[PDB]
Amino acid sequence: EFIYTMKKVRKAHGDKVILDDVTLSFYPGAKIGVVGPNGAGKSSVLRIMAGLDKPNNGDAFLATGATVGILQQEPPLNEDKTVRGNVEEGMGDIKIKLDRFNEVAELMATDYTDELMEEMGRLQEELDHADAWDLDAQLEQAMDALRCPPADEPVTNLSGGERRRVALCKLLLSKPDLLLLDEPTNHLDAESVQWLEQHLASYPGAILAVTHDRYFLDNVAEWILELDRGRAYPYEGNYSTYLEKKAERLAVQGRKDAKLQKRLTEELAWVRSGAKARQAKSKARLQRYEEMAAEAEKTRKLDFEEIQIPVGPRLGNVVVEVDHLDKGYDGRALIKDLSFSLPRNGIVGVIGPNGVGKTTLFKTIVGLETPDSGSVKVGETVKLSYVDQARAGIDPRKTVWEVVSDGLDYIQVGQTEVPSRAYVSAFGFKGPDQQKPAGVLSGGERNRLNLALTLKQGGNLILLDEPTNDLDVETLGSLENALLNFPGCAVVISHDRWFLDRTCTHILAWEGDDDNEAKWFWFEGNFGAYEENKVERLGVDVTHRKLTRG
Amino acid sequence: VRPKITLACEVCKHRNYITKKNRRNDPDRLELKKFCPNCGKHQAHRET
RNA sequence: AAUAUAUAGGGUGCGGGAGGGAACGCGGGGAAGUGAAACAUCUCAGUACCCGUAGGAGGAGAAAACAAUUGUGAUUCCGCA
RNA sequence: GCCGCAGCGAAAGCGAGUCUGAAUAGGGCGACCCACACGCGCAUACGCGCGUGUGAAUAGUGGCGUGUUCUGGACCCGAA
RNA sequence: GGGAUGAGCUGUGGGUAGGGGUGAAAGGCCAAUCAAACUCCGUGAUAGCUGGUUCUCCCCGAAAUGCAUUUAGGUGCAGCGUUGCGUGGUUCACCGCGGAGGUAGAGCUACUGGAUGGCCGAUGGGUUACUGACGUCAGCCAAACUCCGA
RNA sequence: UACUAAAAACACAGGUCCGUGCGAAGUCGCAAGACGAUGUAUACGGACUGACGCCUGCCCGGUGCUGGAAGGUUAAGAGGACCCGUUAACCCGCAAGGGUGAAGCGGAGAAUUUAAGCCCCAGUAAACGGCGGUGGUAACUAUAACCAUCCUAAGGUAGCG
RNA sequence: UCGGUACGGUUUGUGUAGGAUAGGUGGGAGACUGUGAAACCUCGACGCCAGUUGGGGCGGAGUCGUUGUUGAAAUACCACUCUGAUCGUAUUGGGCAUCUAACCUCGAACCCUGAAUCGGGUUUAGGGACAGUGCCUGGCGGGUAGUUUAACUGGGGCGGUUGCCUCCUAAAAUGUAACGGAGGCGCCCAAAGGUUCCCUCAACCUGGACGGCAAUCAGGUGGCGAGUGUAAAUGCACAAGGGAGCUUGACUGCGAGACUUACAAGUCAAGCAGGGACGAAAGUCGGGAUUAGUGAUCCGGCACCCCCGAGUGGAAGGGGUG
RNA sequence: CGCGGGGUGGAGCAGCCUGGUAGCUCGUCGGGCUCAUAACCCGAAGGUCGUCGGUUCAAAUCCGGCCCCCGCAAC
RNA sequence: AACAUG
Ligand SMILES: Nc1ncnc2c1ncn2[C@@H]1O[C@H](COP(=O)(O)OP(=O)(O)NP(=O)(O)O)[C@@H](O)[C@H]1O
Ligand SMILES: Nc1ncnc2c1ncn2[C@@H]1O[C@H](COP(=O)(O)OP(=O)(O)NP(=O)(O)O)[C@@H](O)[C@H]1O
Ligand SMILES: [Mg+2]
Ligand SMILES: [Mg+2]
Ligand SMILES: [Mg+2]
Ligand SMILES: [Mg+2]
Ligand SMILES: [Mg+2]
Ligand SMILES: [Mg+2]
Ligand SMILES: [Mg+2]
Ligand SMILES: [Mg+2]
Ligand SMILES: [Mg+2]
Ligand SMILES: [Mg+2]
Ligand SMILES: [Mg+2]
Ligand SMILES: [Mg+2]
Ligand SMILES: [Mg+2]
Ligand SMILES: [Mg+2]
Ligand SMILES: [Mg+2]
Ligand SMILES: [Mg+2]
Ligand SMILES: [Mg+2]
Ligand SMILES: [Mg+2]
Ligand SMILES: [Mg+2]
Ligand SMILES: [Mg+2]
Ligand SMILES: [Mg+2]
Ligand SMILES: [Mg+2]
Ligand SMILES: [Mg+2]
Ligand SMILES: [Mg+2]
Ligand SMILES: [Mg+2]
Ligand SMILES: [Mg+2]
Ligand SMILES: [Mg+2]
Ligand SMILES: [Mg+2]
Ligand SMILES: [Mg+2]
Ligand SMILES: [Mg+2]
Ligand SMILES: [Mg+2]
Ligand SMILES: [Mg+2]
Ligand SMILES: [Mg+2]
Ligand SMILES: [Mg+2]
Ligand SMILES: [Mg+2]
Ligand SMILES: [Mg+2]
Ligand SMILES: [Mg+2]
Ligand SMILES: [Mg+2]
Ligand SMILES: [Mg+2]
Ligand SMILES: [Mg+2]
Ligand SMILES: [Mg+2]
Ligand SMILES: [Mg+2]
Ligand SMILES: [Mg+2]
Ligand SMILES: [Mg+2]
Ligand SMILES: [Mg+2]
Ligand SMILES: [Mg+2]
Ligand SMILES: [Mg+2]
Ligand SMILES: [Mg+2]
Ligand SMILES: [Mg+2]
Ligand SMILES: [Mg+2]
Ligand SMILES: [Mg+2]
Ligand SMILES: [Mg+2]
Ligand SMILES: [Mg+2]
Ligand SMILES: [Mg+2]
Ligand SMILES: [Mg+2]
Ligand SMILES: [Mg+2]
Ligand SMILES: [Mg+2]
Ligand SMILES: [Mg+2]
Ligand SMILES: [Mg+2]
Ligand SMILES: [Mg+2]
Ligand SMILES: [Zn+2]
Repeated sequence: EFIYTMKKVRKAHGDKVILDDVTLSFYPGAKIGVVGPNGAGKSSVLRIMAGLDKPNNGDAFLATGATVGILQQEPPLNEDKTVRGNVEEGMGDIKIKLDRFNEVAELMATDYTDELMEEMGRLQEELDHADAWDLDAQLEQAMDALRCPPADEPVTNLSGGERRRVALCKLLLSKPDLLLLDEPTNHLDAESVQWLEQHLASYPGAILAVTHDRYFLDNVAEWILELDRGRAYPYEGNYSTYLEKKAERLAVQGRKDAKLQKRLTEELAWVRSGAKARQAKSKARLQRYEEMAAEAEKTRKLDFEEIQIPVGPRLGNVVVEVDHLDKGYDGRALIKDLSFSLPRNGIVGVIGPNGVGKTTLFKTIVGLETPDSGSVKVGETVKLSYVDQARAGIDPRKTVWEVVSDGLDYIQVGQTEVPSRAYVSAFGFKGPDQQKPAGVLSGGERNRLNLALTLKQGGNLILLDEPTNDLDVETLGSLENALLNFPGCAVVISHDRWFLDRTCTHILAWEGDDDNEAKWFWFEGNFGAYEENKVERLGVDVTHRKLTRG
Repeated sequence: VRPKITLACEVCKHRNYITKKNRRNDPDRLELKKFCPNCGKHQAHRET
């Protein structure tokens, strides 16, 4: 009747609570959307529902025979293959018991003959449970819909941000009855989300997403679950209905607490100054100050320090010269015949779907690559700063402070001697929260940590690669209003189309079709011009794939 | 900041010892070799 | 009778009720001071006082009862427990 | 019928013992007589282990008196 | 002395009853009694408070302290009296002997704090009138100073 | 203020505010009833003020009263996931035992639905109530008509001392 | 008029290859002339491949069909039903509206009624399943009622103090009062605990790049003047103080004999065994150099022991140990 | 006597409680505009955060004890 | 539409 249900659930440290009194319940087919700020507990609720952790109070009770999947905020894999990335979970109770049916039928005669009736027929019983057991012709069904990489290559550095396309195929093949997909639209395309839109719509089974897109929240979701910092409140309706009734709620809450804060100060002097006023009653009126001042500090949350990018040396007049570069691999044809300068004091945007080669183009510039037939002039005044797409500089065992400081005391950032602990809290880690391991940090504080160890050089040429992931609108605005005030050459790879309309001066973009798949067009102007230049120069200016039989 | 934790054995899960640790110094659960009387020999003990 | 079936009401005739009493009984209402070394739960107490109402006595009563692998066989009252 | 007639234990219980304990380890509460002779693997000597009596002294319950006490007005007088 | 044809005075008969009446309002008045009348009953209310307690002799004889108290004028337990049964010099004094001390005293080139005259001389003051240390020979002081010590 | 207080105390005429559309409001009563009144907003009860003349300034934050479509929190009633006691049967073994358990009957019951009030938003001071500081500046001094500034719901106007 | 349940007919679904798998499972040569070429056409579903034989208003003749064979399967056709949609009956609940008949009337009229502003009855005029009342339930409530409101105090009131730890007062055992004189506490430590092995400090004189009155170096004199997680006192150089290795005794079952003490409590302990840590061993360890860092009883909560189980089996509850 | 606030650039003041950065309004010094001073506009200078130090990598802030300033205090 | 005075 209920797929999932919760008692008075309180997952917490006793010093710092992260969930508190989370009492709610879900139906079958309950398409849910989860919204909230960073630091609320949105991923520590989807972690209880998949059994990957246990609460410190209250029972979390899945239904009887409904299985649950999960896609965490960083997706793990195995280091074996790509078609291995459709057998580990997903088709895992059929594939592991598929070769054994072909192994039990090797025609032994001295070993056993009539014991093939209670084990080989028992394996014949479990193949009817899945209603299909050829498993081969219906596994290119699962990779010609995600547009997966070719299935015969391992997930080494060979895979970029289509690592997520594989982890959206281990999960969406198990078909769980409770589907906990936590931010599926990281690193995807202008059409990879557009595939996932039509797939999560007609989907028998419950869905909990912690997404930020607007097609899921306005048309697929039916319940919206706000996560306040520790609290949890359900609501009913799509996201257009949610924000209207959210607006009138924070209206009458905005002057609920104004006259509350006015009351505490009006009887602050009543309890501090002039304690001559009443004898032997004062221990009954003083407690009503404390009982409203201890609940005035459970919503006093307005301490949000700004993201600030430090400034180092004077940037000259030449930054990146690309001398007719070609780049590729054996048989592969990425970047071909590209020449562009890089404008001093200008945000540069990169446009392209997954699999064109955006993040290798920065690896040339720092030095992690070498061009095949071409050259890149660095210019003796720039200073690189490379934040990577895969966030590979995070060592998930040692604490936060040891990742960015390397155990030192002062680190060299802005041609000064900054005390390296003060450089940590500049990106939002106040004091005793240096001492917690980085592998368990939030999606905001793993993106407010990758900016720490990569902007540690004060460089006047910073190469932002997916900066708009897993961070809310209070920091996203505090980023884009902090890399406008930066004196030179921020270069950004992004997929948020409503981010490059804010902060762009130049666009490098892919425009390849069936004559050559490795063109790169350069543009002088913002994103609100390239979307109009494209329709007046080219002609390119759907038909959904099912992922299963039905 | 010094809560009182109880220590339970690994095999029989009985609760034999209560003690105090500091919670901002030691976030994870302690492990000690203490004497379980129901087993008759020293065993390992986590928290609850 | 209003108003038609008819009731309300009215005339006549036989019976009966009412008030009193010292305690005792049965049903119903029901305090406080006091004790708690203050006090509210609690006590004092279902007492004091009140209300209906009997009879020489009243109430109870002929198992929709008790007991425990045996068994007593309606109720009241005094002794133990 | 009450109190004596056997105690230990939270209790099942076991019983001159019982509870705690893994323990014929230690405790807690409770039982258990010499001044002999004889007897005694007898010991320098000294009575421990065990004997018939030489017949070590335990003992409670019920009346009526007195002192104090418990419940009732409770030694007597006294409020607003 | 004030009102004295008005919101006047008065006679006769009537009405309102106790946490209620009535009040041109003072907590005033309701049978000489009113911040809640009187009479009877619960009732021999209760009072850590006050006053009283009646014939005789013989023996022995206190305490006014400790600790706890919604307690300081009360009370529980101990201390100290008496008496019954047990124990028998165990108590007490003086003498000899074995022990712990840091009081009075005194001492401070033995310490921690003070503290007074010379020799001595850094920092401050006006190139040196003054500040004169830490040190150093004599004289001092101490409930929270003691190498000592009745 | 019968019995120490006759006044500056109360009352009064007039003034304003709030209640009340009629077996009204208020009041005595557990109720039926009664007064209000054999009255009907120019009437009737409540509040403060107290002839008459001139006047009755500023503040709606606090706390009352009045009116509010919402929004948050909220009682019973409804709702009865999940869990627990029992055992017809079915398991394994020592048939002194251990494990799963439909139906019926029971205990405990979370989600969800649900009102005034409270919060909140407006009006009201002839509602209860409140109505400030520091520093500088003018042809000797003295003093500030003017300025800077903080705090407030708003900073004491007319008249008097 | 808006929603839940129950039943029933219709309708719904498009990777690529094939005349869009007409969705799953189980069957099966059937449909009879309904050509599709009227319309909300193309079944009016999706309007993505632009089409899935049924509100069919030229018809009664010809029908996507069986035959064709690309693909896990194309193939007509009904029946059972999945995530949806859409109409129809039955039942129930919520909202507003209407009706009269339960209830309401101090609207009128006529009777009992001779004398009646009571009461009841009849007829009529209106209100109407609201009101009122009953049982449960929240709100409001000095409008009334029962009561509490500590003690010490050089008389009470305003201030201050109340337990625990150390010193002085305290009169050389112990103890000793005041609103006497000074100060601390309601912790902290997973090592700053246990053990085993080593080490001697602060100040100063002489000398030494930066380097100073004092940072580190080297040599002399230095018996305790430093240090002790915390306040003081008694200790501590033999170290209880500085450093390192391995570890959990920051134990379970007990404890003869004592100090203190009105009682309740508080404190110490050799040693016996189970099992460990350290150490070659002797042995040492039942937390911290010691003395503060806490709170009686009752009522409850949790984990274990399966002790009693209101006829019996269990269970509820009670009980023991933490 | 005792209680309880407060000290942030010449004057008035935010920043704290919820540790890393010192800021705003007038004024003061220099430029500009005007015939010239006001007004206005652009740029500056100015603080050991009252002082003596405790923890911390780091104290305007957390922490006490001292020094001034203010408020309130007797029957 | 701003413009105060020797
Ligand atoms: N290590 C590698 N060696 C060879 N080829 C590679 C490697 N990594 C990626 N590729 C190829 O390059 C393509 C794109 O490279 P990639 O590093 O993913 O940059 P990218 O396009 O920015 N990834 P993304 O940010 O998700 O779009 C992939 O589709 C592969 O074909
Ligand atoms: N194991 C943990 N221990 C302590 N804090 C944690 C732990 N896991 C997460 N947190 C923090 O608790 C909050 C829970 O957030 P989390 O569920 O981890 O992601 P989220 O921030 O709530 N959603 P998102 O911002 O998209 O990552 C964040 O502030 C985390 O940094
Ligand atoms: Mg997340
Ligand atoms: Mg990439
Ligand atoms: Mg550690
Ligand atoms: Mg009679
Ligand atoms: Mg009473
Ligand atoms: Mg009383
Ligand atoms: Mg009493
Ligand atoms: Mg008394
Ligand atoms: Mg009879
Ligand atoms: Mg024994
Ligand atoms: Mg007698
Ligand atoms: Mg006269
Ligand atoms: Mg006269
Ligand atoms: Mg006269
Ligand atoms: Mg009275
Ligand atoms: Mg009595
Ligand atoms: Mg008396
Ligand atoms: Mg004598
Ligand atoms: Mg006594
Ligand atoms: Mg005696
Ligand atoms: Mg002697
Ligand atoms: Mg002697
Ligand atoms: Mg001394
Ligand atoms: Mg002396
Ligand atoms: Mg001296
Ligand atoms: Mg001198
Ligand atoms: Mg002395
Ligand atoms: Mg008089
Ligand atoms: Mg008179
Ligand atoms: Mg007089
Ligand atoms: Mg009037
Ligand atoms: Mg009325
Ligand atoms: Mg009016
Ligand atoms: Mg008024
Ligand atoms: Mg007046
Ligand atoms: Mg007047
Ligand atoms: Mg208001
Ligand atoms: Mg209101
Ligand atoms: Mg004036
Ligand atoms: Mg009602
Ligand atoms: Mg009262
Ligand atoms: Mg009130
Ligand atoms: Mg007193
Ligand atoms: Mg006094
Ligand atoms: Mg002494
Ligand atoms: Mg002495
Ligand atoms: Mg150690
Ligand atoms: Mg040591
Ligand atoms: Mg302990
Ligand atoms: Mg003992
Ligand atoms: Mg020992
Ligand atoms: Mg041992
Ligand atoms: Mg060994
Ligand atoms: Mg200590
Ligand atoms: Mg009690
Ligand atoms: Mg039973
Ligand atoms: Mg139980
Ligand atoms: Mg025990
Ligand atoms: Mg100027
Ligand atoms: Mg002029
Ligand atoms: Zn164990």
